[PDB]
Order: sequence, then structure tokens, then C-alpha cells
Amino acid sequence: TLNGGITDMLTELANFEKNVSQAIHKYNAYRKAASVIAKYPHKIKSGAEAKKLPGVGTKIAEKIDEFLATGKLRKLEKIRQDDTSSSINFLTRVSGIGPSAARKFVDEGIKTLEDLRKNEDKLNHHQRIGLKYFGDFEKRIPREEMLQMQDIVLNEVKKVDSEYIATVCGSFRRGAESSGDMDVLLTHPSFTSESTKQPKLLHQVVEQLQKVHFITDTLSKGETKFMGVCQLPSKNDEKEYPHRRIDIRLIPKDQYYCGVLYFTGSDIFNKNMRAHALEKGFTINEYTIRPLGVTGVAGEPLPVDSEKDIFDYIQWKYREPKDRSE
DNA sequence: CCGACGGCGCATCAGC
DNA sequence: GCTGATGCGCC
DNA sequence: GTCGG
Ligand SMILES: [Cl-]
Ligand SMILES: [Cl-]
Ligand SMILES: [Mg+2]
Ligand SMILES: [Mg+2]
Ligand code: NA
Ligand code: NA
Repeated sequence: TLNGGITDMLTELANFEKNVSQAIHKYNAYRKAASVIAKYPHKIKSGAEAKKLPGVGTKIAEKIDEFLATGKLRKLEKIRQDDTSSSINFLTRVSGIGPSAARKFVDEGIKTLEDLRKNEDKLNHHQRIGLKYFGDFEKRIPREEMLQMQDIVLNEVKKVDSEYIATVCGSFRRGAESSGDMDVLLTHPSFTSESTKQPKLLHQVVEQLQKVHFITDTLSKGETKFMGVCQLPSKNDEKEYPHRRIDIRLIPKDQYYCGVLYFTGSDIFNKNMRAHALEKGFTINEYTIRPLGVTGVAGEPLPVDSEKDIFDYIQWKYREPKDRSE
């Protein structure tokens, strides 16, 4: 991590803009810059050197010069001292509490973990579970544990219907040694872009994982996306494992490649790739890649038989999952 | 200079 | 009840 | 905040 001090600064600025300022484009700008700097293979010597990178402009260059010179950023020193900003930044660390809710809570005098813990009745379902597992959700998952979780999910899904295919995506599929959570892409031949021949496809699977005490809580649930909590079983006399976040996304089987591209990420990689697509005259989502017609309206879905096909359309050399950790 | 910035699932709520 | 906006979440 | 037209 050659430029860890700089990327940390930019990430903190991004979080400020997202959580406090509520300026989503500034948030995205800062994260793009941190990402491009993170992959830069030299220790950065000045703002000008950084400004050569795409996504780093005049203002970030200036902040880099201050940070190189002094080891800190005055702007951030002040933000750190601001009680309201500090409170809002903290509250948003609870899953289900965003920029808006955090500011509203602070207005009501709810601004610490203790405050939250005595005001559960002021939380919606999602927020109440986020609070319940506040500490657990901040811990990362060792790949060894991700492997254990993979085995449970794949084996239980098979028990439900041998025709399901479950694929673990996210940072796991990018080969990370630790993951923030578990992301599972699910397919079944009864659910395609052309028909849904079986109901409760996602439900059946969730139910089974709850039955074996793997899924412990639900944050939200619809026909195609589950967002919840899970936990590895522990042995006799063993401390319990932390509770972990799990997302399950059922994708039309014939749209698996666009699905797995999306769910493999990273998020910044997806943003960069989708933006490049738009520049090349295509639009990409988790289902399809379509051309943009002269007007500006998406056209019909193009044939895709591999992840690589998607890269080809937009004239990118193929990038293995492990090289998409932007 | 200024329009655009990725795309979409689920929960909540206002207006009808 | 529905629909459209908004908040918050996924990558 | 940065980029491209
Ligand atoms: Cl700092
Ligand atoms: Cl589509
Ligand atoms: Mg993940
Ligand atoms: Mg996730
Ligand atoms: Na630049
Ligand atoms: Na949050």
C-alpha cells in the first residue's frame, strides 16, 4: 500500500460528502480518485504527479500537496472536530441508517450507540437488526470462513433442488483473502427472462437456510433479492462466530453472465465499466447489454455467451475477477 | 463553460 | 389499494 | 469533484 495515507484521506472525504453533505457525485468522485491512486504502482511524490491520473483533478491535487507536506488535511481536522458531522458519520455505520435518517436522529437527540439501544422503538426493522449486530457487521470474513459458508449454502441449495446453481460472487470471487460479507448469485432453469415457471424460487432457498440455522435474520426480502444475516455453526465449547451479512440475488438463468459480471464487482469497477459502455454507445445492467439508439433510447439485448463477450462489445480486453478489485 | 456522472431491488410514505 | 418519489441497499 | 464536448 504505497499511497495508503492519501487513499485513506480521500475515502474519509468521500464518506463526509456522502453521509454529511449528501453530495453523491462528490462521494463518487472521491472514491474514483482513491481507487485510481490505490492501483498506481509508485509512491506519489506530489499533487501534480497524481493529477496525471484519470479522476484526480485540481482540488484533489492540492489536497495531496497539503497531505504530503504536513501528514494531514486541515479540512478533515475540522470535520473530525464537528460534533454534528461526527454524530452523523457514526450513525450511518448502522445498516439501514442512511444520511437522511442519521440527520433526523441527531435532531431528535439520538446520537450514540447507547441512545440507539434505548430507542429501538424508533427504528424500522432493518435498522433494529443493523443495531443488534453493529459490532459483528464491522468485522471482515476470513476466506477460510467464506469457504465454510460456501459449502453450507451450496449443499443446502442442492438439497432443495439439484437444478439450482448458487455462485458466490463479490470480493470472494475476486479472490480476496477476506470479505466484508457473502454475496450469492442464484439461478434455476424455471426462472428465465422469458418465463417464471415456478413461484417461491428464492423463498424455498431462504427457508431452507433458516431451517438449518444458517440464516438468522432478514433485513429485506422480495422475489429476486434477499438481504439478511447468517452465521456459521460453532463446535462444542467454542465461542460463536460473528453474525455476517448475506445477500442472495436470483437472476434469470439465461442472463447469468451479465448477472455474474454485476455481482462480481467491485462497485467502482462496475461504475467505471458501465460509464465506458455509455461512451462506447452501450448500456449494461445485471441482465443485459443493449445498444444506445441515435435518439438515446436503449435498444434490444445483444447476444452474450460469456463474461468476455460483454468486455468485447465495449472494446475492453478481458479482465479476470481478481483484476476487478477497483 | 456546463451537462453528465451506473443501474436497479426492496421498504416507506404521500397523494389519490 | 395503486403509483411515483425517496431512502437505503447491492455490486 | 472531475471529465469531455
Ligand atoms: Cl487528515
Ligand atoms: Cl434489461
Ligand atoms: Mg460482498
Ligand atoms: Mg453484499
Ligand atoms: Na487527472
Ligand atoms: Na448505514
